[PDB]
Amino acid sequence: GWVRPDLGQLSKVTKVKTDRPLPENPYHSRARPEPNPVIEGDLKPAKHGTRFFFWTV
Amino acid sequence: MLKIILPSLMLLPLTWLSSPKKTWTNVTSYSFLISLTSLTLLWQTDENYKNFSNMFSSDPLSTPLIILTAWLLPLMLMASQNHLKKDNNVLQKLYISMLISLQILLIMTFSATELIMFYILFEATLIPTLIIITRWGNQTERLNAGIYFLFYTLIGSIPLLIALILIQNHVGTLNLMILSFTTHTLDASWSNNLLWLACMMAFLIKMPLYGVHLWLPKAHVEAPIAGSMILAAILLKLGSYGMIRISIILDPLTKYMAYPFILLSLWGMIMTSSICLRQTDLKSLIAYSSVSHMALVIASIMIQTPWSFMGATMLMIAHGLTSSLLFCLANSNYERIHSRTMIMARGLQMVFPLMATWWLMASLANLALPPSINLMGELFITMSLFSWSNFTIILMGINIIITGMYSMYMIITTQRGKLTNHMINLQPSHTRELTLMALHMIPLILLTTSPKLITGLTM
Ligand SMILES: CCCCCCCCCCCCO[C@@H]1O[C@H](CO)[C@@H](O[C@H]2O[C@H](CO)[C@@H](O)[C@H](O)[C@H]2O)[C@H](O)[C@H]1O
Ligand SMILES: CCCCCCCCCCCCO[C@@H]1O[C@H](CO)[C@@H](O[C@H]2O[C@H](CO)[C@@H](O)[C@H](O)[C@H]2O)[C@H](O)[C@H]1O
Ligand SMILES: CCCCCCCCCCCCO[C@@H]1O[C@H](CO)[C@@H](O[C@H]2O[C@H](CO)[C@@H](O)[C@H](O)[C@H]2O)[C@H](O)[C@H]1O
Repeated sequence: GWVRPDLGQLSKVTKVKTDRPLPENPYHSRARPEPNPVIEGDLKPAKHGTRFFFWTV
Repeated sequence: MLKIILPSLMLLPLTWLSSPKKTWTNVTSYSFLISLTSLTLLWQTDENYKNFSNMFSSDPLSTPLIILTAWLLPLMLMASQNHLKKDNNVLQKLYISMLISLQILLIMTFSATELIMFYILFEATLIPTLIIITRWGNQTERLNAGIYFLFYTLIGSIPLLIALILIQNHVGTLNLMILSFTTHTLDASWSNNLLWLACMMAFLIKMPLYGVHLWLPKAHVEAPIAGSMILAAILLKLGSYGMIRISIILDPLTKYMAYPFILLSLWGMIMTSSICLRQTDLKSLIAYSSVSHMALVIASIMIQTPWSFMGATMLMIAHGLTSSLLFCLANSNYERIHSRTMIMARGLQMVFPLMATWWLMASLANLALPPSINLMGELFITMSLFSWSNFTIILMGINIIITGMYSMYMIITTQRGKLTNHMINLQPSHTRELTLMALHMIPLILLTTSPKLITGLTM
């Protein structure tokens, strides 16, 4: 009763059902290091201006 | 100060936009009216200095210098007017511009409230001054005098720039009031000794200190008249003004680091005074006279006593007016015989009796005749130097004797004896030449009646 698969059928991507648990850390990776904390606030003008030597503004 | 500065910035458009026949009248009229406005600084009814903004501020040290600068601009215009009459119009306006630019920078230099701002202005003055000496000087040696003037200053000034940056990288600021009220004693380590020389050699070269003074007799002997007037009257006092301002942050290293420089000044001044006895060039005799007066100013600042500062401030203003008067007088002969040799023209009192009176009064100011403020300086510097140590009176006694000889020898040689009768081109003194001398001498006499105005910070 065997039917030969047509052209293209063996190269299809099928879905397989299994009761094996899904691995969650397949790469055995560590914890990613924390990001540098962000700085909160709205911009205000620079205090006393550029503060460049004797320039006032 | 922006009411002394902005109107002065307007003498530049006024120089260029004025008519060819009005440039010299217009600019010299408004220069006087600018030196009148600078008298507002003298309205000091309290013990607090005038702070006008974050940039500028006037003290009892920076006010006499500021005013002397503003008053000198109209004087230099009249001095430069007869030896520029043959130049086309743009050259005159370009000469007037370089003199104004030197007055604007000099006023900003004395009114600056921060050391870095002082330094930049204190370096910018080389440009108009190098242009003046070189472009409008007379002899071939003016090219070598511009180099000597430019690179004595710059070599000394690079370490000062380094030291000023170190001060700010450590203290956080260069404001002169803050550095005064937060000054910390320095350790006597070998690094601070170099910080001291770094902060001082720039100003000690500009005085000039003995040894490193060969730029001054070169610059003077070849600059046009207004080049010598500003040099001898203001630019030398940039050194003195700087040392007073920055020596507050250098304690206690001045108690020992100063010995080499008190000794070069005290001994150096005798070497320079004795040179004036054998100096064959009249413009050169005065230039060494300046070196020997600034020696006392260096010596008195290095000992930091209320009297020594007071004497040096008076001698700074007194020398400013006196040396300028001498250079103008020597120029008056030079613009007749085109020779600087002192012995070439003799017996000039016979044909210039009035100009021979100004010679006598300038010469008497130079040898510090009481009660002129020239003596008050010399006298209060001697008093302080005596307290510092008692044997300095030996060297100051000598220098006072030599100072009489070359002052009168200057007068006896050129104004007395027989007339050099072959000089048929001795024209009568111009009204312009005589006004120039009256403008030097009248303030000097007035300041003697009111010495309070030039006692400086300590008194
Ligand atoms: C910080 C202060 C500001 C500093 C400003 C620097 C100013 C420039 C200094 C360099 C000198 C400028 O150079 C100067 O150029 C002018 C015209 O441009 C020349 O002027 C002269 O010669 C040229 C032709 O030879 C004519 O067009 C001119 O009318 C005549 O007066 C001067 O002979 C020269 O000395
Ligand atoms: C303590 C700090 C002080 C340090 C001061 C150092 C300042 C340095 C000044 C640089 C001087 C450069 O000096 C330069 O060379 C010599 C110096 O004699 C001058 O030249 C002059 O003398 C030389 C002799 O050697 C001749 O060849 C030349 O014809 C003549 O003009 C140059 O015209 C000048 O441009
Ligand atoms: C011929 C030109 C002469 C050059 C003159 C220049 C002025 C001299 C400046 C003083 C010498 C250097 O002064 C130097 O200052 C620095 C910081 O500024 C300090 O030096 C030290 O700084 C910090 C600590 O402060 C250390 O981490 C560092 O390792 C070290 O360099 C010392 O104070 C002195 O070593």
